[PDB]
Formats: sequence, C-alpha cells, structure tokens
Amino acid sequence: EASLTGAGATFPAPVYAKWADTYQKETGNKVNYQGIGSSGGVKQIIANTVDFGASDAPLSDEKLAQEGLFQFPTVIGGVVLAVNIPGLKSGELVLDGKTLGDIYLGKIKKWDDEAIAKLNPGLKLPSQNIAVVRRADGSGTSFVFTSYLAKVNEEWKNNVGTGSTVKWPIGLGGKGNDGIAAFVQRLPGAIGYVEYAYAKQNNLAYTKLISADGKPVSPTEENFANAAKGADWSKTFAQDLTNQKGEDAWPITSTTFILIHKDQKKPEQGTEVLKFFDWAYKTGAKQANDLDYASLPDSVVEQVRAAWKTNIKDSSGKPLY
Repeated sequence: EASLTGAGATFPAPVYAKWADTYQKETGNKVNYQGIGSSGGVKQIIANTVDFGASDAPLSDEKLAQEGLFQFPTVIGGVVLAVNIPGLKSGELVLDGKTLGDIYLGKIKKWDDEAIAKLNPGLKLPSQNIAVVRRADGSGTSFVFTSYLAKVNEEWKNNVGTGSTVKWPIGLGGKGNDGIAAFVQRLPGAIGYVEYAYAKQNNLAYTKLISADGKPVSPTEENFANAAKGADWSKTFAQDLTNQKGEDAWPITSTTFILIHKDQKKPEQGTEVLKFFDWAYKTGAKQANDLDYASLPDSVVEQVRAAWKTNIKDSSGKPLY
C-alpha cells in the first residue's frame, strides 16, 4: 500500500477526493490531495514537494520540456455564475458574454439594469446592487473564465486580459472555489464564478448562458461534454473549450490536468500515481458523473496510456507503466 500526495486545482477537487476515498476502500492505498489552486500546484510539482501537481491551465510544450514534466487531462467540468438574487430561482436568469464582461468591468451595477432586463423579458428583476466576487488566489478557474471573457468582451480583452491572476477592475476576493461559494451564499446580490459542483453542492442558484451559437443553454454534465465534441485531442491535450460552437455547448467549459515528472527519482511513487489514475479512468466514471463532470472519450485515455509508456521512466531509462 502506498501514500501519495497531490496538490493544486480546486476545480476538480470534489471528484479527486471521491476517487481517493473509494480507491482507499478498495485497495488500501492512500491519496492525500490538497486544493491550493492551480498556481500553487505548479509551484509544488516543480519544487518536488508532492508526487503530482494539478492545474486547469495547461503548460506549453516548451515549458513542459524545460521542467521535465508530463501533463495529462482527467475530466471535463464547467464554470458557472452562482448568484444570490432575492426572489430569483436557479436557472431563470440568462446572461450573454458581453453583458457578463460589463458586469465584471463594473459597467453594470444593478440587477435591473436595462442590459440585463432586455436579455430576461419575462423577469421582474430587483434593483439590487451587484456584488462582484472573484478569486484572490492564483487560479486555473480564473484562467478559464478570463479566457472566455477576452473572447466576448473587447474592453475586457484590451484592459484586463487573460491569466490565472489579473488586475480585477472590481470585486471582493475569495480563496479557492469553496471561498467564492461561501461569499455568494452570504452576500445578497452577489455574482461569483465557480466550477459547477460547488454551486450544486452548496445549493446556490446559477444562471444559463448564451452559447457561441446564440442559444440559451443550461449547465449540465452533457452540455459540458457537448462543448468538447469538436476537440481534436489527437493534436494536443491542451484544448481550449471556451465559447465553442454546437448545439447545447456550455460556453465556459474546461478539462483539467495532472503534472508529474518524466524522470522519476522515486519510481515506486511514480508507479503508484499512474495506477491510481489508470484505476480512475477504468472505474471512476460513475463517480465523476455523480459530481457532474464529463468523462474523457476512450480514445483520449488510450492516448494517455500510450504516452505514459513512452514518457515516464526511472533514472535508468526503465518505463514505469
């Protein structure tokens, strides 16, 4: 039995924790995962203080080669806008990318603003001020969210841009996906971006969004999967799944990655890390779906297995899988 430690992204933490609990029950192996944000996970794996790092933002091939790292995707999730608006039900409000960006820019300050009303004709919106909430820590969820906003709001693109950390025009900072969920829950009029599982598990209301194609869509596991239907995984695992075309394609979708060293100094540790993830691919789909994360296509996991064989080795050049 082995003890493994991983650290990073909170975006997939609910599913990694569930898989870890189940894996321990079935095999006795222990996986301790620390949700410290993608930026921290990258620093940790590079510092070699953990067996595997986790980040929703992919590293470029050149960055991977420079650090001697290998990266592979695990599941597909979606980012939603959790809101606390009195008298509004979950899924009733609809926002488009442009308007969402204007909210985060501080351009729109009340819930009954004309721009919001015209998108929601049947709604009686309250003249409640909008409390914008964003991440205080280096975050892969921030990366995905700002990648999306830069595509749909030129002013956002030109003035704040994309990144795991940006200079936010307005808003209070929350730590981790859990931190943002707690803020929305406690602040009447709040809007905050979180990975779907965090809104569902905390019973937070969320909005629908208008797809790249122009249709209002709901955030569901199937709709996250739909956004990924057109990704050419054979080209690269580092797929941008934001604002994708297609029916019922959730606009803020993203996969997430695990980072491990290619030259394993502690091969036993390396071998056990691959066994845990292989087990998750083979048996963990139901648990991922229970948490509303979509699974990667089988062709993609086969590509991952093939790459493990070629890339992961001990100091003697011996493959660990």
